[PDB]
Formats: sequence, C-alpha cells, structure tokens
Amino acid sequence: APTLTARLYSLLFRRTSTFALTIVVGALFFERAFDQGADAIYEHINEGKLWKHIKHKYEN
Amino acid sequence: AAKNVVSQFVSSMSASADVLAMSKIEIKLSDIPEGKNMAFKWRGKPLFV
Amino acid sequence: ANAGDFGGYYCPCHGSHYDASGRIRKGPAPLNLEVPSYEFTSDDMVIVG
Amino acid sequence: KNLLRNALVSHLDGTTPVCEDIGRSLLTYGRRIPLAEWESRIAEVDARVVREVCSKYFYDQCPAVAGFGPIEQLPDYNRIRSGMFWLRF
Amino acid sequence: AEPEHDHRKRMGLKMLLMMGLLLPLVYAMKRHKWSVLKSRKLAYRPPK
Amino acid sequence: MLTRFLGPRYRQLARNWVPTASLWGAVGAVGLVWATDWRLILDWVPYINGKFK
Amino acid sequence: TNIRKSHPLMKIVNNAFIDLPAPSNISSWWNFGSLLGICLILQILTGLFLAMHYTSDTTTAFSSVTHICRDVNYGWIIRYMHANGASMFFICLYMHVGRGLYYGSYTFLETWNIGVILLLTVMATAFMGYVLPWGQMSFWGATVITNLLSAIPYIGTNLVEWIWGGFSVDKATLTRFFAFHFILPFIIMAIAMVHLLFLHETGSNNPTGISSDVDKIPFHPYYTIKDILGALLLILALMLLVLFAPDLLGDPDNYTPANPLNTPPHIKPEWYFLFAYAILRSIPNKLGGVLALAFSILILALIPLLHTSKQRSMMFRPLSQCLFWALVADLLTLTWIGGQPVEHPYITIGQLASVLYFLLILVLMPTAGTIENKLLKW
Amino acid sequence: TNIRKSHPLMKIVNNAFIDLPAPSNISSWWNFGSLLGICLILQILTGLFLAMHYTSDTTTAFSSVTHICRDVNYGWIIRYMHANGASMFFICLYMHVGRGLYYGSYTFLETWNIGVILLLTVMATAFMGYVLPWGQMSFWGATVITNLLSAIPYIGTNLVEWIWGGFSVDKATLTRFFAFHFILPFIIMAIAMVHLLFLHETGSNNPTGISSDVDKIPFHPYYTIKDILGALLLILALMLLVLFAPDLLGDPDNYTPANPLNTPPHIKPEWYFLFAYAILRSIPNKLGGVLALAFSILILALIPLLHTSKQRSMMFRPLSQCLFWALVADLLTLTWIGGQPVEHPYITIGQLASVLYFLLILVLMPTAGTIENKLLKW
Amino acid sequence: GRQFGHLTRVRHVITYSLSPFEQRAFPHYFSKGIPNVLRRTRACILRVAPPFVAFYLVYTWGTQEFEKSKRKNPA
Ligand code: HEC
Ligand code: HEC
Ligand code: HEC
Ligand code: HEC
Ligand SMILES: C/C=C(C)/C=C/C=C/[C@H](OC)[C@@H](C)[C@@H](OC)[C@@H](C)CCc1oc2c(O)c(OC)cc(OC)c2c(=O)c1C
Ligand SMILES: C/C=C(C)/C=C/C=C/[C@H](OC)[C@@H](C)[C@@H](OC)[C@@H](C)CCc1oc2c(O)c(OC)cc(OC)c2c(=O)c1C
Ligand SMILES: COC1=C(OC)C(=O)C(C/C=C(\C)CCC=C(C)C)=C(C)C1=O
Ligand SMILES: COC1=C(OC)C(=O)C(C/C=C(\C)CCC=C(C)C)=C(C)C1=O
Ligand code: FES
Repeated sequence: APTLTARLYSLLFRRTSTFALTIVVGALFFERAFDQGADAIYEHINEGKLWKHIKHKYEN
Repeated sequence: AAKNVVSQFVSSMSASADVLAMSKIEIKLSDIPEGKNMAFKWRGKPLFV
Repeated sequence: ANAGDFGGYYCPCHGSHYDASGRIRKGPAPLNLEVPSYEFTSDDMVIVG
Repeated sequence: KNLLRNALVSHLDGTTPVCEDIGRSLLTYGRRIPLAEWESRIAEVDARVVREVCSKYFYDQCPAVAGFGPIEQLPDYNRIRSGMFWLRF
Repeated sequence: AEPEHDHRKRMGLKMLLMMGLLLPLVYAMKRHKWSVLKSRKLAYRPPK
Repeated sequence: MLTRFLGPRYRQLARNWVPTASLWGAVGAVGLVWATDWRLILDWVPYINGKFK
Repeated sequence: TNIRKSHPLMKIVNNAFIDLPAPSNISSWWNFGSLLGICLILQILTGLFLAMHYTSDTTTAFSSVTHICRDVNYGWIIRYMHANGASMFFICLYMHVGRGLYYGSYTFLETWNIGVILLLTVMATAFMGYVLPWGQMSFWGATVITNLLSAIPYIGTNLVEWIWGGFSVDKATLTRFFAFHFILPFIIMAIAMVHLLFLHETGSNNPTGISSDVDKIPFHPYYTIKDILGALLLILALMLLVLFAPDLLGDPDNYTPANPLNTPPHIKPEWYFLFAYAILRSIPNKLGGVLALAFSILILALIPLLHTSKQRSMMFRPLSQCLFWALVADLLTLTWIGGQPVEHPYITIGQLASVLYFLLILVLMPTAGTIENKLLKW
Repeated sequence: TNIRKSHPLMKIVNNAFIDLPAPSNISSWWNFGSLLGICLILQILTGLFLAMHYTSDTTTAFSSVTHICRDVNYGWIIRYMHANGASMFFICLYMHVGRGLYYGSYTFLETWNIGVILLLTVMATAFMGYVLPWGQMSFWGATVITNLLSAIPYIGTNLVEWIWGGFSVDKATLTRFFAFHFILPFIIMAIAMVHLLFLHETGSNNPTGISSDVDKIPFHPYYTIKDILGALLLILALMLLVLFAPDLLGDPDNYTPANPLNTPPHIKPEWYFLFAYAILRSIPNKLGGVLALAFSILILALIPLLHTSKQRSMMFRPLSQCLFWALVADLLTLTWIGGQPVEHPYITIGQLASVLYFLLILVLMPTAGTIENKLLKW
Repeated sequence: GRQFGHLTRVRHVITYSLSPFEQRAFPHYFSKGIPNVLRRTRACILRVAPPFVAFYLVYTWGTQEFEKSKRKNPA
C-alpha cells in the first residue's frame, strides 16, 4: 500500500481508458526523450564528421 | 515504432526532393497588345499577364 | 480569357464568373484569383516570384 | 434490496433458524444484529454502492475456479481472468 | 552510391535500442500468459 | 422516432458511462495530436518542443 | 454422401451456386447481380491485358494506349471492351440499385450497406482508370475530383497535395493512379464476396416483398440457365458498343493529349457521373456543393431509416410507384443537365431537379408510405 | 450468446484466430506459418509503395528505381525492406517446408499439396520482381528462366517467344512482367486462405506426431502472443539487413543497367535459387537438366507416397533424424556449389550432391523408416 | 446458411409437375403471350410513363428556350 506499482495500478492501470490515456501520454514523452538521447549518442560517436559540426566553417 | 514506419510510408506519397522550390519567370510587357490575356507557364500552373 | 458575364474570365468547369480584376462574381468559387508577388524592373519587363 | 428483506425475514421463521441465528451471530459478530439494523444496512445500498462494492471485489481480480465433469469447453484460465475486466471501461 | 548511408545507421541504432527494450518486454508478456500452462500440474485418478 | 430509450434507467446508464466516454475522447485527442505532430497544441506543452526557441 | 456436399471447397460452391434455395419468383431485375460479377471479371481480364502494354509515365502514356490500338494484335477490342465494359458496369450498377430501392431490398442492412461501399469503390476505380490514357479529360478529371478534398477545412489543401505528389497533377500523380487503379478491383472483388456472404444469411428478396420459403427452387438448373441468358444479353449490349459504336459513350476530347495550360470549353464527365456533377454545380458554394455530392450517393444509407410502409416492396404501392418513377426521370433529367453548359434555362431547372432528388427520398416517398398505410387501414 | 461467435464475418476470425483448438505443444518451428503471412503483407505493402513510383519501360526502369532510392522521401527503406523481405520470405519458406518434412505434416495431403503450389508461385513471383529494376542480373535472369520452356519439345520455342513478346527479351517483356508481378501476390494470398481452410479441417500437427485432442489450448491468448514475439524477431532479422547490410544478400551486378550484348563473367542466382541452379547445371543435357530442376521441387508431392514409418514425426526416429540432417547439409552444399564457377572440384561434388538429394528422398529415407519399423518389432 | 428441409412448415399442398421432355418450351407463345404484355403494360403505364413525359416536356422546352435566348433582335 506504500508501494509504487500499487499506486501506479490504483490511479492509472485499473481502468482501461486511464490505461490507454497513460500509454498515449507516455508515448508522447517517450518519443521526445528517446529521439533526444539516440541522436545525442549518434552525434557523440561521430564527433566532428557531420554537416551539423562542419556548419560554422561557412558563414552566416 | 508504429508512428515511425507509418509516417515514413505516408511521407513517400508527398512531394519528393525531385520537385521542391521553383523559380521566377521573366516576361516582356510590350509583347502583348492593349486588351489581351497571354498564357505563360510558371511553377507548373498557368500565369496570366 | 474574354468569356462570361463580367468581361474578364469564365471557368467552364462549374460556371465560375470572374471580372478583369480576377474577382469572383458568380458561380461556386470561394475566393478571388491568386495575386502573386511581383515587381516591375523599370517599365519594359515584369519579374514574378 | 427487496429480495434480501424477503429472504432475511422468510429465513427467520421457526424456532430452529432463529436459534441458529442467535448461536451463529454471537460467535461471528459478538452480538445479535436485530432485524431493524439489517433493514437500515439494506436501505443504504443504492446503485453507486453496488458499483463501488462490486468493483472492489470483482473488477480485475483473480478468481478461484473449480471444474468437475465434461469440462473440455471450460474456458482457459487466462480467458476467465480476461473476463474479470472490460476493455471498454 | 548510397546517400541514405548516415540516415540508415541512425535508424539502426534506434532499431537496436528499441529492440533491446521490446524483445525482453514482449518475452515477459508471452511468458506471463504461458505461466498458467508451464507450471500446471497433472494428476491421473482412475477408479477402483 | 427513438422513444424506446427515454426514461430514468437510461438516464442513469448514460450518467454511468459519461466519465468513460470523456476519458476515451481524452485518449483520442492526445492520440491524434501525437500522430500528426499537431503544431497548434504541442507549442503549449512545456517540454515537447522540436522547433527551437 | 455427396462429393459436392462435403468437400471443404466445393461446399462453398454448392451452398452459393447449386443447392442454394432461391425464390421461384425473381424476375429479370435480379439478373444484374451476376451481370455485375461478369462486368467485374471482364474489366479484370481486359484490364490485365491492357496493363501488359501500358506505361504510366506522362511522356509515353498516351503513346502506349495508341500503341495498343494500332500495333498490338487485337489491342483495339481489348481497349474498347474495357472502355465499354466500364460503362456496362455502370448501367448494371444503376439497374441493381434501383431494383433494390423499388423492391425494399435495402431492409437487408449489411448487404445494402456493403453495396453502398461497392458503388463508391467502383466510382473511384473508374475515375482513376479514365486518368490513365492521359488525354485532356484525363488531366482535368484528375484535377477536379482530387480537389474535392480541398473542401475539408484546415487540412484539405495538404490532403490534395498529398495525393497529387506535389503542388500540381504531374509525373507522380499518374504512376500512383496506375497502381491504385490496378489493386482496387481486387479489393472490390473481396468486398463482393462479403456482400454475397451477408446475402446468403437471408437468401434473396422477390418482386412481392413477401417471404418465399413456402416456394423455394434450387439455384441450379433454373438460375444458372437464366444467368447464362442474361450474360449473353450483356455480351450483345457490350459487343454492339465496341464493334458498331466504340466511342458513343466516351469523349472525343480525350483523344487530344493532356495540356495543363488549357481546360477545353465543353468539358463534361463520362455519362455515368453527370447527375452528381449536375447536383454539385447547382450550388454556388464550394463546401455546400461537395457536401451535396457526397450526400447524393451517401443518402442510400439513410433509405432503410425512412421506410414508413407496412409492405416491403413497391409492387402493391401505386403512390410509391409514381414517386419512384419521378425519381428515375429526375435522375434522367440531372444527367441531361450535367451534359449542358451553365447557362439560362439549365441553371434553374437543374437546381429544381437537385432539390427534387433530395425532397423525393427524404420527405415525399416516406409520406407516400404513411398515406398508403392509412389507406389500407394500417 | 456472443457477438464474436455468431456474427457471419467475426465467426471466420474467431474459428481461425481466437477459439481455434491448437496443440499445447507446438514449438518455434510452428512460428513460420504466421511469419509467411507477415512476409506476404510486408511485400504487398512495400511493393504497393514501390509501384507508386516505378515505371516499366526499358529506357526509364533503372532510373525510376534509383529515383526511389535518392529522391523519394524514405524510398530507400521501402526499396530495401522489399528486397530483404523477399529473402526473408525465402528463409521462412525453407524453415516451413523443413518443419513439415521433419514432423510428417505432409500427411495433410491437401494442405501440403497447396503448400507446394505456394512455393512454386512465390518462386515465379520473385523471379519476375528481380527482372523489374532492369539491371544485368534482371536481363539474363529473364533470359535463362523464360528459356526453360524451350526444353518442351515441338512447342517450347513458340512458348518462350509467346511470353517474351517477340524474338528477344525487350520492351514487351518488362511491361508484362510488372503486370504479372503485381497480381500474383494477391493470387498467392487467395491460395494462402485455401491452404488455411484445408488445415483447419484437421488442426495442427505437433512435435511428437501424436494426436493432441487430449490437450488442446485456445489460440488466443497463447499463440497470439507467441506469434507477436516471433514477428518481432522477424522484424529484427529484417531490420538488421536493411539498416546495417542492405546489399549482403543481393548482387552488385544488378547495379549496372541491362546490356543484351554482354552476360557478366560471375553470374549467379539470388542465394535462394542456388541449390536448384546447382542441380540443373550438374547435368550436361538440356532436357535432363530442366527435368531435374522441375523434379527438385515437384519431388515434395511424392514425399507422402514414400512415408514407410509407423510413426508420423521424426522425433522418435534417430536414423531418419540423421538422414534429414544429411538432406539439409546436402542442400547447404548445393547452394555453396551454385555460388562457385563450373570448374574442376566443383563439377563432380555438385554432381554427387545432386545424386544424394534425389537418393536421400527417394531411396534412403524410406528405407530408414522400414529399418526403424523392424527395430521396434513393427 | 439456409437449406431445403429446414426452410419453413407447409401442410396440405399438392404440386403436379411435368417433365421438360413431355412439354413445349413455347406452349402458346404468341396466342397467349401478346395478350399478357398488353395487360402488363395497361397495369403499369399510369405509374411509369407520366414522369418521363414530364422529363420530355422540360427537355423540349429547355432546349428551345436556350436556343432562342442566344439570339437578339432590336439593339
Ligand atoms: C447500394 C446497393 C448495392 C450495390 C451498389 C450493389 N449491390 Fe449487390 N445487392 C444489393 C442488395 C440489397 C441485394 C439483395 C437483392 C435482393 O435480394 O432483392 C444485392 C444482391 C446482389 C446479388 C445476388 C442477387 C441479385 O440481386 O442478383 C449479387 C450477385 C450482387 N448483389 C453482387 C453485386 C456486385 C458484384 C456489385 C458491384 C460491385 C453490387 N452487387 C453492387 C445491394 C447492392
Ligand atoms: C490489371 C489492371 C486493371 C484492372 C483490374 C482494371 N483496369 Fe481499367 N484500366 C487499366 C489500364 C492500364 C487502363 C489504361 C488503358 C486504357 O485507357 O484503356 C485502364 C483504363 C480504364 C478506363 C479508361 C477507358 C478509356 O480508355 O477511356 C476506365 C474507365 C477503367 N479502366 C475502368 C475500370 C474498371 C471499372 C475496372 C473494374 C473495377 C477496371 N478498369 C479494371 C488497368 C486496369
Ligand atoms: C510445400 C509445403 C508448404 C509450403 C511451401 C507452405 N506451407 Fe503452410 N503449411 C504446410 C503444412 C503441411 C502445414 C501444416 C503444419 C503442421 O500442422 O505441422 C502448414 C501450416 C501453415 C500455417 C499454420 C501452422 C503453422 O505451421 O504455422 C500457416 C499459417 C501457413 N501454413 C501458411 C503458409 C504460407 C503463408 C505459405 C507461403 C505462401 C506457406 N504456408 C507455404 C505446408 C506448406
Ligand atoms: C503492388 C506491386 C508489388 C507487389 C504486391 C510485390 N512487389 Fe515485388 N516489386 C514491385 C516493384 C515495382 C519492384 C521494382 C522495384 C525494386 O526493384 O525494388 C519490385 C521488386 C521486387 C524484387 C527485386 C528487389 C530488388 O530491388 O532487387 C523482388 C525480389 C520482389 N519484388 C519480390 C516480391 C515478392 C516475393 C512479393 C510477394 C509475393 C512481391 N515482390 C510483392 C512491385 C510489387
Ligand atoms: C486517391 C483519391 C481518390 C481516388 C479520390 C476519389 C474520389 C472519388 C469520388 O468518389 C468516389 C468521385 C469519383 C465521385 O464523387 C462522389 C464522382 C461521381 C464525381 C463526378 C465528377 O466527375 C468529373 C469528371 O469526371 C470530369 O472529367 C471529365 C471533370 C469534372 O469536373 C468538371 C467532374 C466533376 O466535377 C465531378 C463532380
Ligand atoms: C511467364 C513465365 C514464367 C513466370 C515462368 C516462370 C518459371 C519460373 C520457375 O519456376 C517457378 C523458376 C523461378 C524456378 O525454377 C523451378 C527457379 C528456382 C530457377 C532458378 C534459376 O535462377 C537463375 C537466375 O535467377 C539467374 O539470374 C541471376 C540466372 C540463371 O541462369 C544463369 C538462373 C538459373 O539458371 C536458374 C535455374
Ligand atoms: C442468392 O442470390 C444470388 C444470385 O441470384 C440472383 C446470383 O445469380 C449469384 C451469381 C453471382 C456471380 C456469378 C458473381 C460472383 C462475384 C464474384 C466477385 C466472384 C449469387 C452469388 C447470389 O448470391
Ligand atoms: C492452426 O494453425 C495456425 C497457426 O498456428 C501456428 C497460426 O499462427 C496462424 C496465423 C497466420 C497468419 C497471421 C497468416 C494469414 C495469411 C493471410 C494470407 C491473411 C493460422 C492462420 C493457423 O491456421
Ligand atoms: S473548377 Fe472552376 S467552377 Fe469549379
């Protein structure tokens, strides 16, 4: 009853509509956080290299 | 993942890199007599001077 | 060009009557014809876009 | 509600069921709960209470299931579990 | 020969990371349902 | 002519299903907004910002 | 124990085409269902043999179609069988709908509703098909009909450009229209099976609108032979058109190549779009005109909710018979107006005919059914 | 009374995908059936979106495919999903056949025989597909495989020229190959339904080859969830190939345009034709080589007549297990030889492997089954 | 899903039929056939024809009116 999976179930999972709402709201914030991360990993593993890092050489 | 393949598939039907950003056209004014509509092509769709 | 009942333009698709301003007067069409961005370079030529 | 008032009153009819009820109730409740109290408890129940109290025990809960006899067509337990909630709700 | 080269490798890293979430998760989903069968116990009780 | 479905029970049945039908609309609105990247609504959302500045 | 009756595949054939209990009773107006199937496979077969030689590029599309008609061994029959079969497909559709309307067959809700989808799908298919030879009617046909989507507020423009492939009808438009036009008849074929599946659940209606279980006959040999005769009449009607008048039902303007700078003076639809065309242009409003067009065909789905009569069929309903024929003649009026220019007498009478179309179905035919009920003390 | 159980359409879905009694029992080797369906619709969907931009003329066909890969928004994933899905289609086919061979599933005669048609149809479809981008492998692929018909005596030449459109592979060949390649997956889809219809008559076999009616479980949720997992592995295997190695399973020579004057030095089939290729060229005879090729796939239809064993499955048959794996490894040998030039060690070992393929199925596996019967005193 | 033997209940009805090879396909084809078509026509003419003449009148008038309108006289 202190436990967090319990309160997750009680507030959000018990009803299928709330379950669906928590998935769609969940999917919005996942798409941001994953694309933020996975781009930043890909960009860091290719340190210069891409036209995003070349950009500043040719002017405004 | 469903969003991504579906969007990518949706995007393939919309306007490709082959057709983007079309240019101006120069038309000489004195080449049309007073009282006539002259039918030019611009951006693929007719231009009326 | 030079068709319909306001001396300008007639679209033969569903009976749109435009005047010599390009303004819609009769028939189904909601809006006046698209005015492009243009300038005159002096008074010999017109460049459009 | 009416079916329960009729069941309760029709049950406590004869020396024997009343004696059972005195005996049993003192073991379980520690009092005899008088007929007028049950009626008060029955009367309180409305649709909101039935929806609340059924949801508490039934909705999305794991049943115990017992099957005996020609039971090939007895639904699989996962499909009995799935019958314990509604996707529309 | 291949202007897509950098884009396909970007989507590839996303594919691998997504699959590293989804493959153990769908596995758990499938195992959770197969629980009822995989732990089931049989007894045979014939007469006399 | 639809008068079959008008009375106290159907009034209660509609009242019961209202929070659910409201939440299914709330599901579908966000789902449309998410699927299309609906620019009009997502500019408000304080962390979901693909457009700079 | 019969091989015909118990084999898992032949089962399906037997319960549809052989042992199927059918009314003793059903007239020539019931021939159009099989005729639509014949039309479907005729269009599939010719369409396949046209696809073997057609190229879907703007530079070459007109050239390939005329290459078919001049160079390809018997390419001309195939091309004009296809063209006139599409018009045959529409004659049969309209007869089939009208039969359903008259005889109260729409009370089969699922069969009828699937039928409405089938009408819309075959309309969209045949629009696409006409775009393919890349004549003048092809191009502006493609322009106008795609642009109907631009009347959907906020997103309509994005949608039109989405299906076009860019800012105008172009290279991208024709290649996808070939692809869309290829697959859609097979999707139609699948929906035709679901149409038949829902039908077999009840069996057929009949001229009287009275249940006929008291007097069913086996589909074979009676309706197998009546269907063969009916198909042989369909072959006559088709082969009269391809061999004696191949271009009677088409447009001469589609024999000039597409030209994005000039829309022709005379432009009308293919004959089978003329009523709906007449309805849309009777309204001097963009949103209302297209809403009326959508409503002119989607109305068929309201017809079951508006059936007031205590009888199913129009056979014993003279007031309804009169108003049915007013509907056919009004539809004949609307296809005449569709054929004419937007000028003085034609604008008003086309507006009045549009109003009458919607007034007949919505108001006048339901009221006729009530009056007829009251006259029989019902 | 359930809506799922009695609605005429949902009935079909419920009796196939939900309430269908399936063995408690069936392993990962049973995942390939659904995976073939996933493959079928993947190829349909990508193939449709490729058809939206592809042109089937010889001048322009190579240009359209590269227009897809460079200019079309995400045209590259669609193109290589399609390419690698075709190879995925073959991995799943071979697993699916081998499962059937091992577990004695061929004793379902109709299901199996329809399966053999499905193999031949998907082979012919994928041959056609490879002709379409009009690379060097496309042209000579089209040349050789069409010419197999020229081995039919008296009429074979007339037949090859009949499907070509003339004396050589040409303009006419490519336009019809696009048309044939478009329709055939839908014909496949229809045959896949008849395949499933014959199967549902018995339900599934299982690893033991013993009847499992004593222990059936509902298809949902057990095999719905096992199928989802299996599909997610199929997506991994596919998306590894398109995103990390798009050209691993194809040929670099198909990136040079078709050239009727030069056949390349190195030419081999697509990996999934290599065994059958190796069989045909092991015979230094025209008629015999093509007869062996036909027989290398049509043999599967003899396998039910050659089942000697008193058990269905190979699970309790160790002699047969060994000889099954000799068959797989011999098939792996034949795809290796198919990959190599017709020179010294390769000619003989490929001839011996060809002989072993036919000897294993015809002679050695039936004899193994009899020995195994005799060893169990059966 | 409907089969003979399961359709409906019928009692006390006798049906006499003849073989196709015992009887004519066109029994009295013109002698009885013509009187029938005329009878069927009479039955329905008042229901079918008057909307189509009403089309015909609006057709004839409309074509005539359009023709006359694109002529002038005193101007
Ligand atoms: C919008 C209505 C509608 C359309 C369009 C329609 N159907 Fe039907 N169809 C029906 C109805 C209703 C029936 C039942 C008729 C009855 O029993 O009197 C039916 C009956 C039929 C029949 C068998 C009995 C008969 O009337 O001949 C076939 C076959 C048929 N449909 C196939 C088709 C095909 C093929 C198409 C074209 C793709 C199609 N239908 C278009 C509504 C329609
Ligand atoms: C296998 C592909 C294929 C199928 C199936 C198909 N067609 Fe076509 N159709 C074509 C091609 C290619 C053309 C272009 C040649 C031509 O204009 O005749 C075409 C042309 C047409 C035309 C224009 C006729 C003309 O020349 O003026 C119409 C209308 C048409 N199709 C309607 C239909 C209808 C209705 C169906 C059945 C629902 C159908 N087609 C089935 C490929 C197909
Ligand atoms: C030459 C043999 C063969 C080929 C090729 C084949 N099938 Fe099958 N298929 C079978 C047999 C036999 C079974 C029954 C397996 C069993 O019960 O053990 C079957 C079972 C299946 C199943 C369901 C059970 C399972 O094994 O997963 C599906 C679904 C399937 N087939 C679809 C397909 C599709 C789709 C194709 C590709 C068009 C195809 N099959 C190709 C012979 C084959
Ligand atoms: C709606 C039409 C369509 C369908 C359905 C289709 N494809 Fe294709 N396929 C194409 C086109 C167009 C191409 C040419 C583009 C290309 O080469 O990738 C093609 C290309 C191919 C190629 C050559 C791949 C390459 O580029 O090297 C193969 C192999 C193939 N298809 C096999 C299949 C198989 C297997 C199926 C499913 C039975 C199938 N296709 C379904 C239209 C289709
Ligand atoms: C990918 C997107 C797709 C396939 C969208 C498809 C939409 C399809 C429609 O619904 C099915 C449609 C065919 C249907 O409308 C209900 C018709 C009866 C429309 C009739 C129609 O024809 C015209 C035509 O043929 C022309 O050329 C000769 C030119 C035209 O203007 C001058 C028209 C026209 O003004 C109308 C209303
Ligand atoms: C309209 C007529 C049609 C559709 C006729 C279709 C016939 C289809 C066949 O049966 C289905 C066929 C595909 C099937 O044979 C059993 C294959 C496994 C054949 C394997 C195959 O591939 C080759 C190939 O790919 C090549 O190019 C790279 C070139 C080749 O030579 C050098 C071959 C080749 O020598 C063989 C035997
Ligand atoms: C119960 O009424 C029925 C009829 O009596 C009027 C028919 O004549 C036909 C014959 C229909 C054919 C040949 C078209 C088949 C369509 C496809 C797509 C294969 C059917 C199915 C039917 O159900
Ligand atoms: C009794 O065994 C069965 C399975 O158990 C191994 C399946 O998994 C599937 C699932 C198959 C699918 C999704 C492919 C459908 C194909 C088409 C063309 C729509 C079927 C039908 C089946 O019968
Ligand atoms: S397109 Fe001009 S009037 Fe409709």
